[PDB]
Amino acid sequence: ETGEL
Amino acid sequence: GRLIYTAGGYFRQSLSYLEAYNPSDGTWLRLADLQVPRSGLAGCVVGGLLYAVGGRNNSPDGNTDSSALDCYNPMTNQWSPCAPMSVPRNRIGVGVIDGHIYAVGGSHGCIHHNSVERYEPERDEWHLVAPMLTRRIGVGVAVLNRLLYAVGGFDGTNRLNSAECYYPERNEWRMITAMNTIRSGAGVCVLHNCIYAAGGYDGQDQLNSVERYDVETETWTFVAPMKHRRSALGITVHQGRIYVLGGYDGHTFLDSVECYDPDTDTWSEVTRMTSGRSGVGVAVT
Amino acid sequence: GRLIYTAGGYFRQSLSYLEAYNPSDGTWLRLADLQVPRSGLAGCVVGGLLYAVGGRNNSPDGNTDSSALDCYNPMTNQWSPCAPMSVPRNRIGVGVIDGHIYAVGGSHGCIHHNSVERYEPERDEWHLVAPMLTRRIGVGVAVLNRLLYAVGGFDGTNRLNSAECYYPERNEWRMITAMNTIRSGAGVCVLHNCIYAAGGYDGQDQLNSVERYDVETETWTFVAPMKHRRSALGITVHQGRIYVLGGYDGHTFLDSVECYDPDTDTWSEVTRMTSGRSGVGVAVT
Ligand code: NA
Ligand code: NA
Ligand code: NA
Ligand code: NA
Ligand code: NA
Ligand code: NA
Ligand code: NA
Repeated sequence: ETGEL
Repeated sequence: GRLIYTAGGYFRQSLSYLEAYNPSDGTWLRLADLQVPRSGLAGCVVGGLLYAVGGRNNSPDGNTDSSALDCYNPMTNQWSPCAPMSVPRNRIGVGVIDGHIYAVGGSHGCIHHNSVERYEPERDEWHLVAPMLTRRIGVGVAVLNRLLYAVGGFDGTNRLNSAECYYPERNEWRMITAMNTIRSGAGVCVLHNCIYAAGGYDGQDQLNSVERYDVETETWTFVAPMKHRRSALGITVHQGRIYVLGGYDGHTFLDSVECYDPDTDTWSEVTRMTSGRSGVGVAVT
Repeated sequence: GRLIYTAGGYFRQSLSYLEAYNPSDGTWLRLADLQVPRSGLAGCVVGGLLYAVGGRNNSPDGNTDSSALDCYNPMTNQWSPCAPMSVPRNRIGVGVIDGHIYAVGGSHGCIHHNSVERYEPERDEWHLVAPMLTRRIGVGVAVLNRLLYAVGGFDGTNRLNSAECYYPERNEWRMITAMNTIRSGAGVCVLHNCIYAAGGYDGQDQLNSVERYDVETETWTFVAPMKHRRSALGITVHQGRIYVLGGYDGHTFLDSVECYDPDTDTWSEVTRMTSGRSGVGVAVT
């Protein structure tokens, strides 16, 4: 949902 | 002439940007950086001051959920710290009622909150109010008829299509009709007496569909989809139109800003952010 | 002719490199890739085989913390899978005692582990031993006098200057003197009967300070700082010297390799990795 790694 | 402010966000790491878009002449201003970078925060305006609430600083060194409330004064181009919330709240939702800021949901580590707290600028104090019926992170919040709506999100196990409504005078929550689509990380806002939910993630795909809730008929209705699917987008209303900013589409961090005209039921691309990012806070003043 | 191996790491995403530095002639070898890219893993050598333990994978579908143990045979230039750990451990620490691999701490999503488990190559199986006193991720591990030391890290709310010591024969942990500096993601190793803690993140900046522990005096002492600040650095000892590889300085992912000479108490840069990265596993064989 946010693309954070 | 009011500006659209966008604060924080994420691209490779959580960001410190504060930028403002002037929709009448298409320009972007670069304002003073946040003191601590964060994504998954929320923005709102009370009394001409901009507030940045919650979020998480995701850096290559590690992650720190935020309980911070920061205040930006457009006249001085200065950020000032305010009283922190009782808990950190990443992927928070915020709404303003009568000059008070409501912070709803969000996560802290393993904890998915259902608690809700209210900030009073005149006293620089937070107080808990009644908790929601569901734990929600990545929840969209809208204010309509002096009630607070919490829409969608993630309860720690499932992504949600449910929504619920807070009654400030009675201090209590009620479920309302569920959306047609499961949406976590949608943009939620109020336009011409309806609640809109744009984009987000349904558990399989980032979404470009948009649906809107009519409180009197109690039904959700799809409107025109956005041109670009997106989750963890920023959203705001300005001069009768909805602006969506950035987000993640499953592969790209978007710099696209789309603008919804409710009269013609169409989206157009109006500008690009100076760089793609997800998880911004957004507000108009 | 023993080589310094570096496996995996992080530059915009988890990496699959395995490369080997020869300090005698200054060349790098490009060896077979990890089958699964990972950052935050640890490396160690037992019986001439290289082991890659734990870490975190970034993939198009999402992020996955790793419970994997993989074995590289330098004779065949081939990786083979071994038995996996009981739990995923990102930002793991590893030490070897009597040919057994100890995996300490690390994280699985929001879970910050205090558990510790032990691998026996001759049986290809893992067993839990006594847990640490403190949850630690980003922990440095060092083996000295057949004891295992866990140094610094992040317990999930605070970055740590504390350290503790594990007694394999008694199967128990005891706290030892705390470091002068808070450090998570430091390089920790043993040289000339002292435990060194180099770099890391103290909660504010990446660090270039180095301190060493003397077990008999029970005190930490600063030595010469590194030229570059770095966190999530790789570290190992080769022929009486400490080598630190890569890491993050707050702005860039370093390719610098520095070498510490304890006789002269100075750091010098001895080579550059083929590309900058942080979060590598490093071993010597
Ligand atoms: Na997040
Ligand atoms: Na990141
Ligand atoms: Na808490
Ligand atoms: Na929870
Ligand atoms: Na795994
Ligand atoms: Na001791
Ligand atoms: Na670190």
